[PDB]
Formats: sequence, C-alpha cells, structure tokens
Amino acid sequence: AALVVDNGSGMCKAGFAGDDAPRAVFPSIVGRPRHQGVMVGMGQKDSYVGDEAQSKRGILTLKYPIEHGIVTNWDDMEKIWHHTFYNELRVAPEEHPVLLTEAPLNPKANREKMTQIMFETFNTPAMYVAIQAVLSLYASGRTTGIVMDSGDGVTHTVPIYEGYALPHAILRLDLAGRDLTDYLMKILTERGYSFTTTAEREIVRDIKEKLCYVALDFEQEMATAASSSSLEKSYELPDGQVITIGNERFRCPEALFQPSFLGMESCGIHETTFNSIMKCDVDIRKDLYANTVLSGGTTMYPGIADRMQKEITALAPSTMKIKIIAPPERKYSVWIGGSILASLSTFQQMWISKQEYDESGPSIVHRKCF
Amino acid sequence: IANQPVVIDNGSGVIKAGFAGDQIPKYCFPNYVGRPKHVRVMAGALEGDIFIGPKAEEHRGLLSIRYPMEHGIVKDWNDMERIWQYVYSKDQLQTFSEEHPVLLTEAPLNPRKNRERAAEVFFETFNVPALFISMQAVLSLYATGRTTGVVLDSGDGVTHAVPIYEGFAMPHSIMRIDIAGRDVSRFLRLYLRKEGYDFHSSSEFEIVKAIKERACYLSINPQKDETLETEKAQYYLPDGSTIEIGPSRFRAPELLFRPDLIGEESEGIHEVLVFAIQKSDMDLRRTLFSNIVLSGGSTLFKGFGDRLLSEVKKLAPKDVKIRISAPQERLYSTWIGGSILASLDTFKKMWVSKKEYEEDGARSIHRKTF
Amino acid sequence: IANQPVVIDNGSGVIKAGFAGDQIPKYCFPNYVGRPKHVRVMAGALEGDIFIGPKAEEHRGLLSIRYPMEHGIVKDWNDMERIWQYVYSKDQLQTFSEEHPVLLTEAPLNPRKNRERAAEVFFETFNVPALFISMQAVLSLYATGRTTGVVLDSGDGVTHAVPIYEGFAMPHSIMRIDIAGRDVSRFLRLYLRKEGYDFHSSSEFEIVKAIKERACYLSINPQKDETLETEKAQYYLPDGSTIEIGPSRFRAPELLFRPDLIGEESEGIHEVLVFAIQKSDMDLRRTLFSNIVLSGGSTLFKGFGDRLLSEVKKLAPKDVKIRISAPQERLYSTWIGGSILASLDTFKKMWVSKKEYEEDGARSIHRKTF
Amino acid sequence: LNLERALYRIQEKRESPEVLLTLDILKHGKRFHATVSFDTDTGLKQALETVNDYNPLMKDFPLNDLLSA
Amino acid sequence: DPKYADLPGIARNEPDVYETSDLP
Ligand SMILES: Nc1ncnc2c1ncn2[C@@H]1O[C@H](COP(=O)(O)OP(=O)(O)OP(=O)(O)O)[C@@H](O)[C@H]1O
Ligand SMILES: Nc1ncnc2c1ncn2[C@@H]1O[C@H](COP(=O)(O)OP(=O)(O)O)[C@@H](O)[C@H]1O
Ligand SMILES: Nc1ncnc2c1ncn2[C@@H]1O[C@H](COP(=O)(O)OP(=O)(O)O)[C@@H](O)[C@H]1O
Repeated sequence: AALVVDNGSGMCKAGFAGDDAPRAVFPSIVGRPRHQGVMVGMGQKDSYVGDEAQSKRGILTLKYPIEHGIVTNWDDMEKIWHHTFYNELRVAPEEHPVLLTEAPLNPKANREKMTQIMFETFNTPAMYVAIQAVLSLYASGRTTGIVMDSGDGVTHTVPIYEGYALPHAILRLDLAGRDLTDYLMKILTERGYSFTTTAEREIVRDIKEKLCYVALDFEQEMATAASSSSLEKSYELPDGQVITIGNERFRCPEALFQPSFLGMESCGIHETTFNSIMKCDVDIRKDLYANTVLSGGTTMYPGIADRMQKEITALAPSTMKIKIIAPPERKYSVWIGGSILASLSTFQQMWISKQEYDESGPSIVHRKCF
Repeated sequence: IANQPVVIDNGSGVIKAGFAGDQIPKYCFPNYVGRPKHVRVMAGALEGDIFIGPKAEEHRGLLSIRYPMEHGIVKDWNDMERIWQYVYSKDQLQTFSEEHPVLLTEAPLNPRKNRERAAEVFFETFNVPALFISMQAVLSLYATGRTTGVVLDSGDGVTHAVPIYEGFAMPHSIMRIDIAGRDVSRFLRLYLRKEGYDFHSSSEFEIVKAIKERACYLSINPQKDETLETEKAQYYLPDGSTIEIGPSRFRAPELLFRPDLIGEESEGIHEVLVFAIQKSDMDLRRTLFSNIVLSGGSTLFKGFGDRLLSEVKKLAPKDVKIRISAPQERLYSTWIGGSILASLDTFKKMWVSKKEYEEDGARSIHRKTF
Repeated sequence: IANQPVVIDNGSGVIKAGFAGDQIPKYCFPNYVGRPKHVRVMAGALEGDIFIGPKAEEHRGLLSIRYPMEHGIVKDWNDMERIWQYVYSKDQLQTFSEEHPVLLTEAPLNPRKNRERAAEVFFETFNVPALFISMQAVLSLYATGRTTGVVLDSGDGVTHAVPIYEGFAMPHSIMRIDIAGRDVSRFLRLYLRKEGYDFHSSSEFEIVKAIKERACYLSINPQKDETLETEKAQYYLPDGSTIEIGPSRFRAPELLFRPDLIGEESEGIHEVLVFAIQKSDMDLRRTLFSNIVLSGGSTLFKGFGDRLLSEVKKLAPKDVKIRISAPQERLYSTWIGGSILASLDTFKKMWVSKKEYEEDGARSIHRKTF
Repeated sequence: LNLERALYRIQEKRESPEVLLTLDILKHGKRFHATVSFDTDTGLKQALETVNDYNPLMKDFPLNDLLSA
Repeated sequence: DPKYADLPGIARNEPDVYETSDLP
C-alpha cells in the first residue's frame, strides 16, 4: 500500500506497508572500481550497489555517503533507492507513499534534501520519515520507555513516557560498529593480521558478528583469556589465512564502555545512557529502570545485557530494578516496526503529499518530523 | 432533582466530595491543576491534556500543576472550569449537574465575587437544582456535636480560628487568616536549596507535601530543640534517594507560630485565636477554652495541639482549663457535617433554588450567606 | 594581618584575583581545570597535569578542561585548592594564606557543605589569619555606590536578583537561580548539533563561548525577528574557517525567558525580580525599579537590556521609572567592589579569625554569616 | 434519551480495565491493531457525539405540556 | 475507627482531646 523503506546505517531493509520480511536486505554501502586505463569487462556497471559491491569486493571502493548516517552525496543512495525498487519490488514510488528512517540531532537540511529527492525526483504521492527507536518501541508495544537505540553507525537512547517528546535527554551519539572495526583491524595489524582496505573490514565485521562478544569483567576476563589459550579461537578465513581471537572478541567492545580507547571525550555507553537518564524525573525514571529497552541491531551481542545492566545497576539504587527489553529481532523490529506502523489509521492521514511539500517547500519537514 | 445531595468537602489543598447521609466520600482527591508539557510523538499515547485523578496521580513527570485557590481563594475561574469539568466527569460523578443537589462549602471572610462567579458557573453552565455554600467550621461542629466552640481550621495555604457559640453571627469576633503548608512546603524547597536539593517543580512539591504529612512532625521546645542536636532523618524518594531532614521538620511550622520567619506580620495561630477570645466574653471564654475545635489536616503533627496547649497556657491566665477537640478526621468532619446538614428537611430554606439565583442575582444569596 | 588583603573575584565561570590597594585585578582568568588528554613520552612538554593560565590558554585541544564550579558549586575542591596554590604560586602572588588577609566571593543560599569545605581549606590547609567571604551583590553595591536596590547579579552559570534597600537584607524577596550564560553556550552547541557540528570538547565549548562573546546579541522582537530570513554570518574558526550563523546568535539567549526549550520551568529572572518587587513595598518598589542593577558578564548582548526594558513595559505599570545602572567592566566592578570591601579597616567584626574557625568552624560560619 | 443512557452504560462496560487491559495484552503481545481496529470500529464516539449535538433540542421539550396536558 | 480506616489520610495514636493538667 505504502513504501516502508528502512535506511540501515550498515545494511539495508525495505518493503511495502505491512510487509513482514524486509525485502531489500542488502548492504547500504556504495562502491566503484578503480576506473583506470583498462577497458570494461564485457560491459558492466559504474557504481556497485550493496551485494554487487559485496560480490566483487576486491576492487570496488566500498564507500559511504553516510557519515554515521549523514549522507554526503545523496545521488548515491537515491540511485540505490531507484534500483532498490526495480530490484526488490519493481514498483514506482509515485503510486505508494514512502516511509523513511531518521536519527535525532540530524541537520534538517539532510532530511529536506531527502524530501526534495522524494518529491522532485521520486514524485511520491505522500511521504513520511520517523525515528527508528519509535518503531522499536512500537514493536515492543509501549509508549513509556527509554529506547536505547543503537544503529551500527549511530547510537541514541530515547527516553519516552507515554509517547511524549523528551529530546533534552535524548542524545544522538555517532557510535558505529565500524569504529570498533577500525580499532579492531588496527589491533589486528599489530597481531600480524595487517590488513587495510574496507573489504578486510567487511570480513572482520562479519567476524565481529561471529565471535566478538561482550565479557563481564573486561580486565579479569582479559587476564583469564590471556591465560585461556583455548579461548583464542581460530577460523580459516575465505582466504588461506586463519585467525586467533580470545581477547579481541571482548577487547574491542570495551571502547564503547571506555572512550579512552578512542579518546572520544565521552562516557561509556552504560553510564552515557545513565547520563541521559539523569536528565529526567527520577520517579518516572523508576519506570525507565523497568523500561530497560535495549534496542538497535548493534546490540545483538553475547553477554551484553548483563554487562550493561550490571554497570547501570551499580549506578542505580537497589530498589531501582533494571528490567531489560531486548528481543533478538530488534534489528528487524526497526523496519518491521515501520512496516506495521504504516498500517496505523492516524498515520494514513498523517502524510506529506506532493502539493503539501511543494506548496510548503522544505519548511514542512519541521512540523512533519514527528 | 432533589435526590441525595452531593456533599463536597472542599479545601485549599484538598478539595474532595461525596454525598449526604454517607460516612465515606467516594471522590477523595486534593487540589491540583496539571497538564502535560510535551509533544505526543508516538500515537496511542494516553491523553486528556488536563490531568487530574489517576492521570495526574500517575503521570507526575509531565504536568504543570496549577492552583486557582491561592490561599483557598480562587484566582483562576478558568481553572475552576477545568476543575469542575473534571469533577463533572461521570467516573468522577456518575451524574449530571441536576441529578443531585449540590452542597459546596466555604471559608469565612471571603469576597462576594467568589460566590457570584461560582453561582454563574453552577447555575448557568452547570445547572445545579439546589445548593448553598458556607463555612466548613459549622459542619465540623456538626460532626463534633458541639455548638459553642472555637473552630481552629486550617487549609493548606490557610490557617484560621473560628470562634463560635451555637453558630451566631459574630464576624467581628470570628477571625480568619490565609497562610499555611503550601508556603511552608515552598519554604521547605528553600530548605532544599540550602541543603543542596536543586528542585523547582510542582510535582516535586507534591513529594514535599508527602513528606510534610509523612516525614514531618512537631516538637514543643523551639529554641531548646533548636540548640539540641538533630538526627537528620533520611527520607527516601520513590527512587529511594537519601534525604536528610534535621530539625527542619518542626522548624518550618514554627513559622505558623512565628509568621515573620517568612516575612509576614501576623501574630501566630495562638495569639490570633486569643484575639478572637478577646472579642468574646470572660464567661464564654472559659467555655471556649474547654471548647476548642482544632481542624484541618495541616494541624496533624506530633504534639501539635499539645505544643499549642503549652503556648496558650503561656498566654491564657491562671486557673484556665483549656480543652481541645480534634478528631482524627479533621477533614471529613466538615464532609460528614455537610452530610448531616444536607440531610435535613428544614434545609430547604438553607439551600438556594436554581431558579432563585436565575431570577435576580447572587446578592439575594449573599443575604442568605450571612 | 597587616598586609594587603587578597581580593579574589571568584565568579563561577570567571575567577579573577588581586589585592585591595589595587583598583585593577592583575590575576584575571576564567574557570578551567585541564588534564592532558594525551600521553607524552618524548621530552618537550611540561607537566603538572592540572594547568592554569598559559598552558591551559594554549593547549586547549590537549587538556581535558573541567569547569569544577557546577552552577558555582564545586565538589572537586582539590582542584580549586591547586588553583589557589597557583594563585599563591609565582605566576600570581608568591605569597601565603597566613601572610595575607584573603577575600573570596559567594552566591546566595548555597549548600552549607560548600562553605564548610572552603573554610576547611582556607583555615586548615591554607591558614589565613582573618578572612570573610560574602555575596557578590555587596561588591556590586560598592561598584555602584548604591545601597538601595535589587542587585541583579547574573554571572556565567548562575542568575540571581538581590533586593536590598539601603543596605538592609530581605531574603524572602531575595531570589537565586543556578543557571546562566554557561547554559546558553551549552544551548549554542545544541545549535551546533542542530546543524551538525560535533564540537563536544570543553575547548570546543570555549570556541562556542568565543562565538557567544563574538557574534551573539538580543533582537528585541522574538518571532518578528526570528521568523525572518537570516544572513547566516560566516564565523571564522581557530583556523579562521568560515561557519555560518543563522538566527541562532540572537535567538540563543531566549531560553533564559522560556526555559521550556530546554525542558525547564522558570519565568525569566527579571520576572522573578518582579515577584520580588511584589514582595516589596508599593512606593519603595519604584526606587528599586530605578535600581536597574546590571551584573554578570552574561549580560553582554546587543539589545539585551533594551529587550529587558521591553519586558518591563510588558509587565510593569506605567511611569514606574526604571534606570539602567550599567557597569563599565562588570567583571572588574565586582572585583573592585571587593577591593573596596577588603580595604575596609572596620572589617574586624566583619572578618572571621582563624581561631574562630578553630572554635566552631561551620557553626561559626553560618552563625556569623547570614 | 434512552440512546444516551445505554450508550454510556455500554461505554462503561467497554471501559472496564479488563477489556482495555486485553487490548494492551494483544498490542504488546504483537497483535498490533487491537485498539486500532477496535476504536475505529466503534460508532459509540460518534453516537454520543450526535446525542451531544442534538442535546438541547431533545431537552426541554413540551411533550407532557401538550400530550399529558 | 472504621471510617478512620476507610480513608487514607488518617493517623492514630494521638488522643483527639487535649486538655490542661488541671491541678486539683
Ligand atoms: N551475532 C552478533 N555478534 C556481534 N554483533 C552483532 C551480531 N549480530 C549483529 N551484530 C551487530 O549488529 C550491527 C548491525 O545492526 P544494525 O541494525 O545496527 O544495522 P544498521 O545498518 O545500523 O541499521 P539501522 O541504521 O537501521 O539501525 C553490526 O554492527 C553488529 O555489530
Ligand atoms: N500530617 C499532616 N501534616 C501537615 N499537613 C497536612 C497533614 N495532613 C494533611 N495536611 C494538609 O492539610 C490540608 C487539609 O486540611 P483541610 O482543612 O482539608 O485543608 P484544605 O483546605 O487544604 O483541604 C491538606 O491540604 C494537606 O495538605
Ligand atoms: N558577550 C557575552 N555574551 C554572553 N555571555 C558572556 C559574554 N561575556 C561574558 N559572558 C559570560 O559571563 C561570564 C562572566 O560573568 P561572571 O559574572 O564572571 O560569571 P561568574 O561570576 O558566574 O563567573 C563569562 O563566564 C561568560 O560565560
């Protein structure tokens, strides 16, 4: 009926209104080869969208217009979107209204640029963009809750109390798994696993999803893992290389708990969320203690809820019970939350049509934000 | 229709209601005019936009609690529109404006304006069949069974002494003051800033009142206990945060006896009542020493009346037997007194018919109010 | 002691220093506590790791600058002690506590613990012979020569109005709000993130302050000047790089009158002053109206005072003449008033001896002070 | 008159905490359109609204003034 | 007493009658 288009910071997801499985599950990454003196290989594309770039990853320069979600060259992602239509659903955007994703503390010019692409370029009959965390809590089925949203490009805890705007405590945080992967390939380089390009990064981010977990006592677990030679597990890679990871698996996510590893001049994720907590009414924060909504697909980690929980629990009073809300499908609950969100009665009226945009210009984005 | 009349136990800080003949009011709630201060982001959020009752008693972290009855005296008739508008809820009523007679109450020494505008409301907007509004002291005496008695009645921003001998027209002898617990609690917010508790919300003020009724008592020795080292009673929030008190719990009500602590010239409850005694007669004074009707929830403190006994003992001459009467329901004494008075047959003349006010005006009722 | 008294202009964000016999503070610097964010192995960098002055005023992108006076209230007193030692150091005074009379500043109704902790420092670690610390309002009174008035001393991160007629205190009318210009600078980086500028550092916050003190003002009309088209003044970075401004420069201090933007309830400190006016005496008000005390460097905005004059016209009755008392160097004005106060010989009873601290300390602080 | 009477009665029957609680059960239990397809399928809102529309007209009518008298 | 239990804001352990120590 509509177009529920998710814009994942890493991969992508999409589909119509009310669709259950995300159709455009492909890398939301841009890539181009080394356009040099050689000729074309039997005729082929210039830009390589997702899986195409993922396929011939040895030469295609894996880039992103995305800067922790901030798209620089909108041409990239819009051509990706065109092909995404004519790739997954093969439907024009003019017959079905679109639904998009966003993150707080985003410059409005980004969304307005996006908007004018949908109208001037895509000619969508109606359109809408909302925060991913809303879809996460939507999938949970709540309205009161601190939706700790965590994309693989950004992070933003979203405290809500009966679907109400609390942006003073809501804080965007450009925390990407890519950043961890940066540090990870760096520490691998001193471990003899010296690799440079982004193809290496794709392989090791998949390895990050393979064995990089979250321990419980980083230094103690670090010393024991240093002693636990069996924990330094190996895996013969697609290439003849094998790996060795025992510390690295949990050594790398401590940068989230400790900005010191990167010198982010910030706080660790657990107390960062607690800092966002500290910007509210402590008695409704009690509900937020119960509303420990751990969301964002970049939270699919082994031993992460107890870690984070225990940390903030040490920060919280005894009566302030942490009650984790974290379904393993929270990664899909973003797009699926938008997919079922499209089926909302009020939302079928809450729209930004052609003339609504044109006759208002990009100014309509402000009140039509949320 | 002249069915069981609605006995409304009003009040500066606690304005509640019930019926006649009954001994338990079914609608017990205080004075509070709150409304959300945020933007509905996620649809399906609980609304009403003017929260009273369980909404307000649930969503404390979002409301801007307002108060027309400043020192009991209404200053916002629009807030009264909303107050009765919530009162007029059937979940709050189960009736209409005409389904039952109304019995509203007052406080002595008030302008006509109040009765005027209120009569307009309940006989034009609302269309009450029969109603009379008068002092709660009379109703308290009804609940005591006494007729000759000094009604020491206190609101929440109101504290007053009402000398009465069989309910006689003695407005010169009858006194009234408008200063109490609201301001005392505000002074406790001053205590908070002196202690370091950075709080400035009305929702926080509610909690201060919860402490006021809960973790706040009285002593009898002012300067002595002031010199005496305290224990700093650690209060615990709904969150459970440690909140020391010290002797401030009984230091703040010293202002009720020492009005200049807030910078307000008066003479203290005791001396004002003594002035009311002065306007009476020596023979009748002894009766009133024996006939002391302490009332008001604000008067609920450890040795409240006992300290006041010592005060007046230092005030009243020798061989003066002072006797206080102060039930545990120093609120519903008015409600039950109205429940009895409203249940009378002679009460026809005591009430005012709807059409009567609709004929000429409230000045007729002002003749009836004295 | 018979030495020159140390005159310290301890402002929450700007802590200057000097002596009484000097009409200009020679040791002026803001609030800042830097800790090196970088490791250093090769020789060439000086150490101490808590840098005040030049090191902090040059190596901003190297030191984790801290502003320990949280709303003028510091808890990391140790750092402040070291800053005072820096004052005792060669760069500022080369003297001792015992060797000189000292004079610091204060804010109204501070948590006693801070005063106690400070006295612990200056009479246990430091051992000043005679010392007294008081409100900055008196310093401003010396800076004006006035004795009647509502001292509007609103510094870096604290806003307070001090109504005092002829040198007579009125604490119930005296108000204080621990938020000011520091938060507007916080709101300025909020604007930065509104248009995507992640300048999160304290040094970056100083750059923000440079714009605040470089390109910001007060347009007297709120929406009439906000909804217009902005030229977006290209500010030049600490690289001189172009960065536009938008309506931001003038709409940023609006929050000081509508704290709802940050999710706060207040009135705009001038209205709190009007409440103090209401708390004062009818015709004695007019004098205080004419006593427009201007204090705190945060007042530096074009059209600032005139916008407040417009506020007066919106809220004060006719012909109640107000008279702007501007200071030339507002920050030195406070310091010079302190120089006048410290140069008072009669200060005997006004000071507090060290042995007095040895007698009661805290009790003698709060005892002798208000 | 009897319309509004039964409207409010059935309305309170609907407003019972069990019914609303089960709507919460379903939607939080991922049956995401209980209140959506529930409230939209109710004409009770509009019916009570219509009685509020025609409220002073149905009121103060001289029925017994002519029929009974 | 039962009505004293029925409503919440009701405290006990204090005699409702306070009199002077009338020295006989
Ligand atoms: N088994 C796993 N182990 C470790 N990490 C995982 C695992 N599964 C998923 N992840 C994390 O999930 C992240 C991708 O999920 P996410 O939904 O955040 O992608 P995204 O593109 O940011 O989507 P969006 O931008 O819509 O939030 C990866 O960075 C990875 O760290
Ligand atoms: N234990 C207590 N200590 C102090 N104040 C109390 C206590 N219990 C009730 N109060 C206050 O006394 C007031 C109730 O007395 P009442 O005569 O009903 O006054 P009101 O006019 O304020 O309703 C309440 O508003 C409440 O804030
Ligand atoms: N042009 C300006 N615009 C806004 N704020 C300013 C300006 N100049 C100074 N300030 C603020 O005022 C402060 C100086 O005022 P001061 O009274 O010293 O504050 P404090 O006493 O709290 O240190 C500075 O820290 C700065 O934040």
